[PDB]
Amino acid sequence: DIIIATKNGKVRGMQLTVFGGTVTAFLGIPYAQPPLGRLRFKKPQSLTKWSDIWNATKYANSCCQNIDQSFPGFHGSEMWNPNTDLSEDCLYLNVWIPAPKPKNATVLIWIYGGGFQTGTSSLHVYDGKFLARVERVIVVSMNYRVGALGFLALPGNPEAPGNMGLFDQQLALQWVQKNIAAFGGNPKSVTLFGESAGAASVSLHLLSPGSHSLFTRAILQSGSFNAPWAVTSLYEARNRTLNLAKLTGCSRENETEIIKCLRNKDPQEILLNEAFVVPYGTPLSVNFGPTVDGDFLTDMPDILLELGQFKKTQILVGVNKDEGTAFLVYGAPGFSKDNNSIITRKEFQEGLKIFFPGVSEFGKESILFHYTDWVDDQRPENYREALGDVVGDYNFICPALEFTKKFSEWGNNAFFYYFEHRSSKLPWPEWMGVMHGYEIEFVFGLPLERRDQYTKAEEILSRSIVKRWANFAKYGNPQETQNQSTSWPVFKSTEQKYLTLNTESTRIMTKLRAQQCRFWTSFFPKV
Ligand SMILES: *[C@@H]1O[C@H](CO[C@H]2O[C@@H](C)[C@@H](O)[C@@H](O)[C@@H]2O)[C@@H](O[C@@H]2O[C@H](CO)[C@@H](O)[C@H](O)[C@H]2NC(C)=O)[C@H](O)[C@H]1NC(C)=O
Ligand SMILES: *[C@@H]1O[C@H](CO[C@H]2O[C@@H](C)[C@@H](O)[C@@H](O)[C@@H]2O)[C@@H](O[C@@H]2O[C@H](CO)[C@@H](O)[C@H](O)[C@H]2NC(C)=O)[C@H](O)[C@H]1NC(C)=O
Ligand SMILES: *[C@@H]1O[C@H](CO[C@H]2O[C@@H](C)[C@@H](O)[C@@H](O)[C@@H]2O)[C@@H](O)[C@H](O)[C@H]1NC(C)=O
Ligand SMILES: *[C@@H]1O[C@H](CO)[C@@H](O)[C@H](O)[C@H]1NC(C)=O
Ligand SMILES: *[C@@H]1O[C@H](CO)[C@@H](O)[C@H](O)[C@H]1NC(C)=O
Ligand SMILES: *[C@@H]1O[C@H](CO)[C@@H](O)[C@H](O)[C@H]1NC(C)=O
Ligand SMILES: [Cl-]
Ligand SMILES: [Cl-]
Ligand code: NA
Repeated sequence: DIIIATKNGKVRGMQLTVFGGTVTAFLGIPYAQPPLGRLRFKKPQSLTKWSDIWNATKYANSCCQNIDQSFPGFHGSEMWNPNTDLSEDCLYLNVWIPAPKPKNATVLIWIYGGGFQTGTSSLHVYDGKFLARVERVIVVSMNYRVGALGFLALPGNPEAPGNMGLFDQQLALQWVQKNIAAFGGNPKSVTLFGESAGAASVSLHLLSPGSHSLFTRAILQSGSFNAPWAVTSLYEARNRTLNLAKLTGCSRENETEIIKCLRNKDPQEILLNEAFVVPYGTPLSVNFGPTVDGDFLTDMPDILLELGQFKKTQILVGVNKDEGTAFLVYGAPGFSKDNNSIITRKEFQEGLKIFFPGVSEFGKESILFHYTDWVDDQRPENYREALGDVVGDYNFICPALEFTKKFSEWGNNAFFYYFEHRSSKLPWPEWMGVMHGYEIEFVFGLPLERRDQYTKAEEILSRSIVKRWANFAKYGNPQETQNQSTSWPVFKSTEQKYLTLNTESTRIMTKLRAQQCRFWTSFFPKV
């Protein structure tokens, strides 16, 4: 029986057997007042405090969110859907600690992705019990508000200031600072890690003055705030907020009246209108996201990054070989998870209209010119392959490389990886390759469970990743020092060395996607 005394009360956890050892789990500890009623759309309020023992013995509710219904019955998509009841009462976190209680362990805090519109900490691929068991770190993860309920913005108005879901994250980080020594953790050794929107979040915590002293280091998996989907301008934000008002019959003249109205709508009415606050969207739409609010974010973040105004510390950044393939079966003509999706020059053109709503015609011709100089066979899968690369390079890979260059130009060590292993258990078709999201299970150590039908080469790959991530968090250096592994060099502007992660041998390469990113990074933002 394990009871830990926290500043807000006592909590009881539960013991789990993992690989012939024990980890203790505290699932669903609250970290804020439930944001209901008049608290809807507001910054999270700190926690009142209970007496008696809070039982943290199951995962809490997930925050309200629309769900992916494109492939009912399909594990590939359904594995990302929420697996606890949805509810506005969702502000909870989880802690996993090694047994016996460690003495001053390093802390890993996970922030989930989901486009800022979806996600939850209780997914199976985010289970922190392997990391605690194997590397004797503490793992924490939190639920934060997503969609309008987490990011609705009427700039300058504390009834709806914007960025509320980012303040949920921040307050969870504060909870770790005040409470983690009680569970055996070292608050002076805290690493944030995250994927996609969760990576983008990690990168804004690097820019946010209020987050500066709540963590030590940061890991960014497939995402950063300079991605084109990650930050909403103040103009779009207001247009979207009134557009949602209009659609829910909440249009008013006094802005506090709109918010007051919207606080009487009920969750399903808000969720149901989120998709249309925008004339045209794409499979990568972030209708309600981070904004420059003058509080969490004090200036456009491209300016902060260029001019060196962020937390000085080490970073670990990466991307997957086929980032862009997942999104093509959500609306590109000729694509299906149920066939090899050979498409034609003209389907490719239509595909760009889907992914670049506009985007002048010259904008779109220039993408085509740059990605369709075949060399050459012909090669029926030429156009199918080119559309995934377009989507991956633009949305994930070039933005992560550019964040990494600029961050490192200010004097800090940075490490970059390119993950190129396709899970032997991937339920999506072969043509989709090393998809977005499918490194996560390796980072969390799921392939360490033999019972689970991964190959031997995959167990070893996972074991090596887990060690590198842990060494990064503990010591600031992602090396695996014992099994004569390849050294991971720091990434600098100039040489730009990166490390490949795959089940054969890993290599040091230079200048990932050099020609492609010159296009996205120098030219395209002009059109
Ligand atoms: C700001 O919003 C307007 C409003 O248009 C929207 O009305 C909302 C309530 C919502 O239902 C949404 O689906 C609808 O489009 C946008 O204006 C629209 O823009 C398109 C393309 O230019 C026009 O064809 C429409 O006529 C026009 N609608 C109206 C009613 O004027 C506008 O684009 C948007 N501006 C942005 C992007 O900030
Ligand atoms: C690969 O499949 C796509 C997807 O559309 C189809 O999915 C199949 C598995 C099957 O159930 C089919 O009936 C379903 O519509 C095909 O794209 C479609 O191609 C058909 C040609 O009949 C068009 O009529 C559809 O408009 C088009 N749909 C979309 C949304 O793209 C595609 O042709 C097929 N390609 C192959 C076999 O290479
Ligand atoms: C636990 O260690 C504390 C300091 O260790 C951290 O100090 C940071 C500045 C940074 O170097 C981290 O990477 C270090 O790991 C120490 O001050 C505490 O007193 C220790 N607490 C214990 C053991 O009770
Ligand atoms: C907390 O959990 C334990 C389960 O054994 C129980 O004994 C205790 O009464 C619980 N309190 C509740 C259910 O609120
Ligand atoms: C709008 O209504 C709010 C809410 O009662 C009120 O406090 C505010 O003064 C009004 N704003 C103006 C200046 O019209
Ligand atoms: C090192 O290699 C051995 C096999 O010789 C393996 O079992 C062990 O887990 C490896 N350690 C890491 C951190 O990869
Ligand atoms: Cl043509
Ligand atoms: Cl190696
Ligand atoms: Na050009």
